[PDB]
Amino acid sequence: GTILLDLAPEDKEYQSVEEEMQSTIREHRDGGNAGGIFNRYNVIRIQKVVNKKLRERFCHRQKEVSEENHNHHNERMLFHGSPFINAIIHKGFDERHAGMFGAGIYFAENSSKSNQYVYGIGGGTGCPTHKDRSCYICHRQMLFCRVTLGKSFLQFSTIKMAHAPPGHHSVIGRYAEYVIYRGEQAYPEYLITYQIMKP
Ligand SMILES: CN(C)CC(=O)Nc1ccc2[nH]c(=O)c3ccccc3c2c1
Ligand SMILES: CN(C)CC(=O)Nc1ccc2[nH]c(=O)c3ccccc3c2c1
Ligand SMILES: [Zn+2]
Repeated sequence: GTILLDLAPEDKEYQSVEEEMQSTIREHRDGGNAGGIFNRYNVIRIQKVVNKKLRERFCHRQKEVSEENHNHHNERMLFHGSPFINAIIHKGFDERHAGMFGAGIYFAENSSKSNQYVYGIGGGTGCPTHKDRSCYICHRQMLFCRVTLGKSFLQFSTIKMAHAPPGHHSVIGRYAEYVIYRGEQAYPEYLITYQIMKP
C-alpha cells in the first residue's frame, strides 16, 4: 500500500518542489476561467508517495525505455492536476481512463496549467463546497511527477494517437503538453496540498 512521507518546510526537497510550483505560474488564454485568478500559492503540505508496487512498475518500464533510447530515461519532473489523485497515488497512473494528442496522460511544465484540471476539464464546476473555480478557501491537490519521456516525438498539430509513434516513448505536443501512453511511465512522486491566493 501507499505511504505518504511528510516533507518538513525546512527540507531542501520541500523548498525545491515549492519553488518549481511558484516560479511556473503563468497567464492562461482563458483569463483564469479554469484554474482561478492568483499570482502565487499557499502550499499547505508536500508529501512523498512511497509504494513498492508502483516503484517496481515504474523501474521495470524505465529499463525497457532506456534500451530503446541510447541508455537514457529522459526523465523530467512535471505537474499533473486531476480530480482522481486519490486513485493515482494508490493504484498508479492508468491510461485506460484516457485529447489534443490522443489517448494519453498529460503533464505540464507549468503548475498553473495543471491547476486548471484539479476540479476537472475546464476546471469543472470548481470546488465542491462553493462551486467556485477560483476558490481561495478550499484546499487543492496536484502532483509533481517523475515522467519517463524516453525518445519523445515532437507533434505540432492535433492528432488522435493511441500510442507513441514506433521507436518513441512519448509525445511533446504543441506551450508544450507532455504526453505518455502508458501509466507506468509516470510515478506520482510529490503530492502537493495548496490554496491559490487572492492577488
Ligand atoms: C479530451 N480532453 C478534454 C481531456 C483532457 O484534456 N484531460 C486531461 C486531464 C488532466 C490533465 N492534467 C494536467 O495536468 C494537464 C497538463 C497539461 C495538459 C493537459 C492536462 C490534463 C488533461
Ligand atoms: C467515471 N469516471 C469519471 C471516473 C474516472 O475517470 N476515474 C479515474 C480514475 C483513475 C484515473 N487515473 C489516471 O491515471 C487518469 C489519467 C488521465 C485521465 C483520467 C485518469 C483517471 C480517472
Ligand atoms: Zn471552495
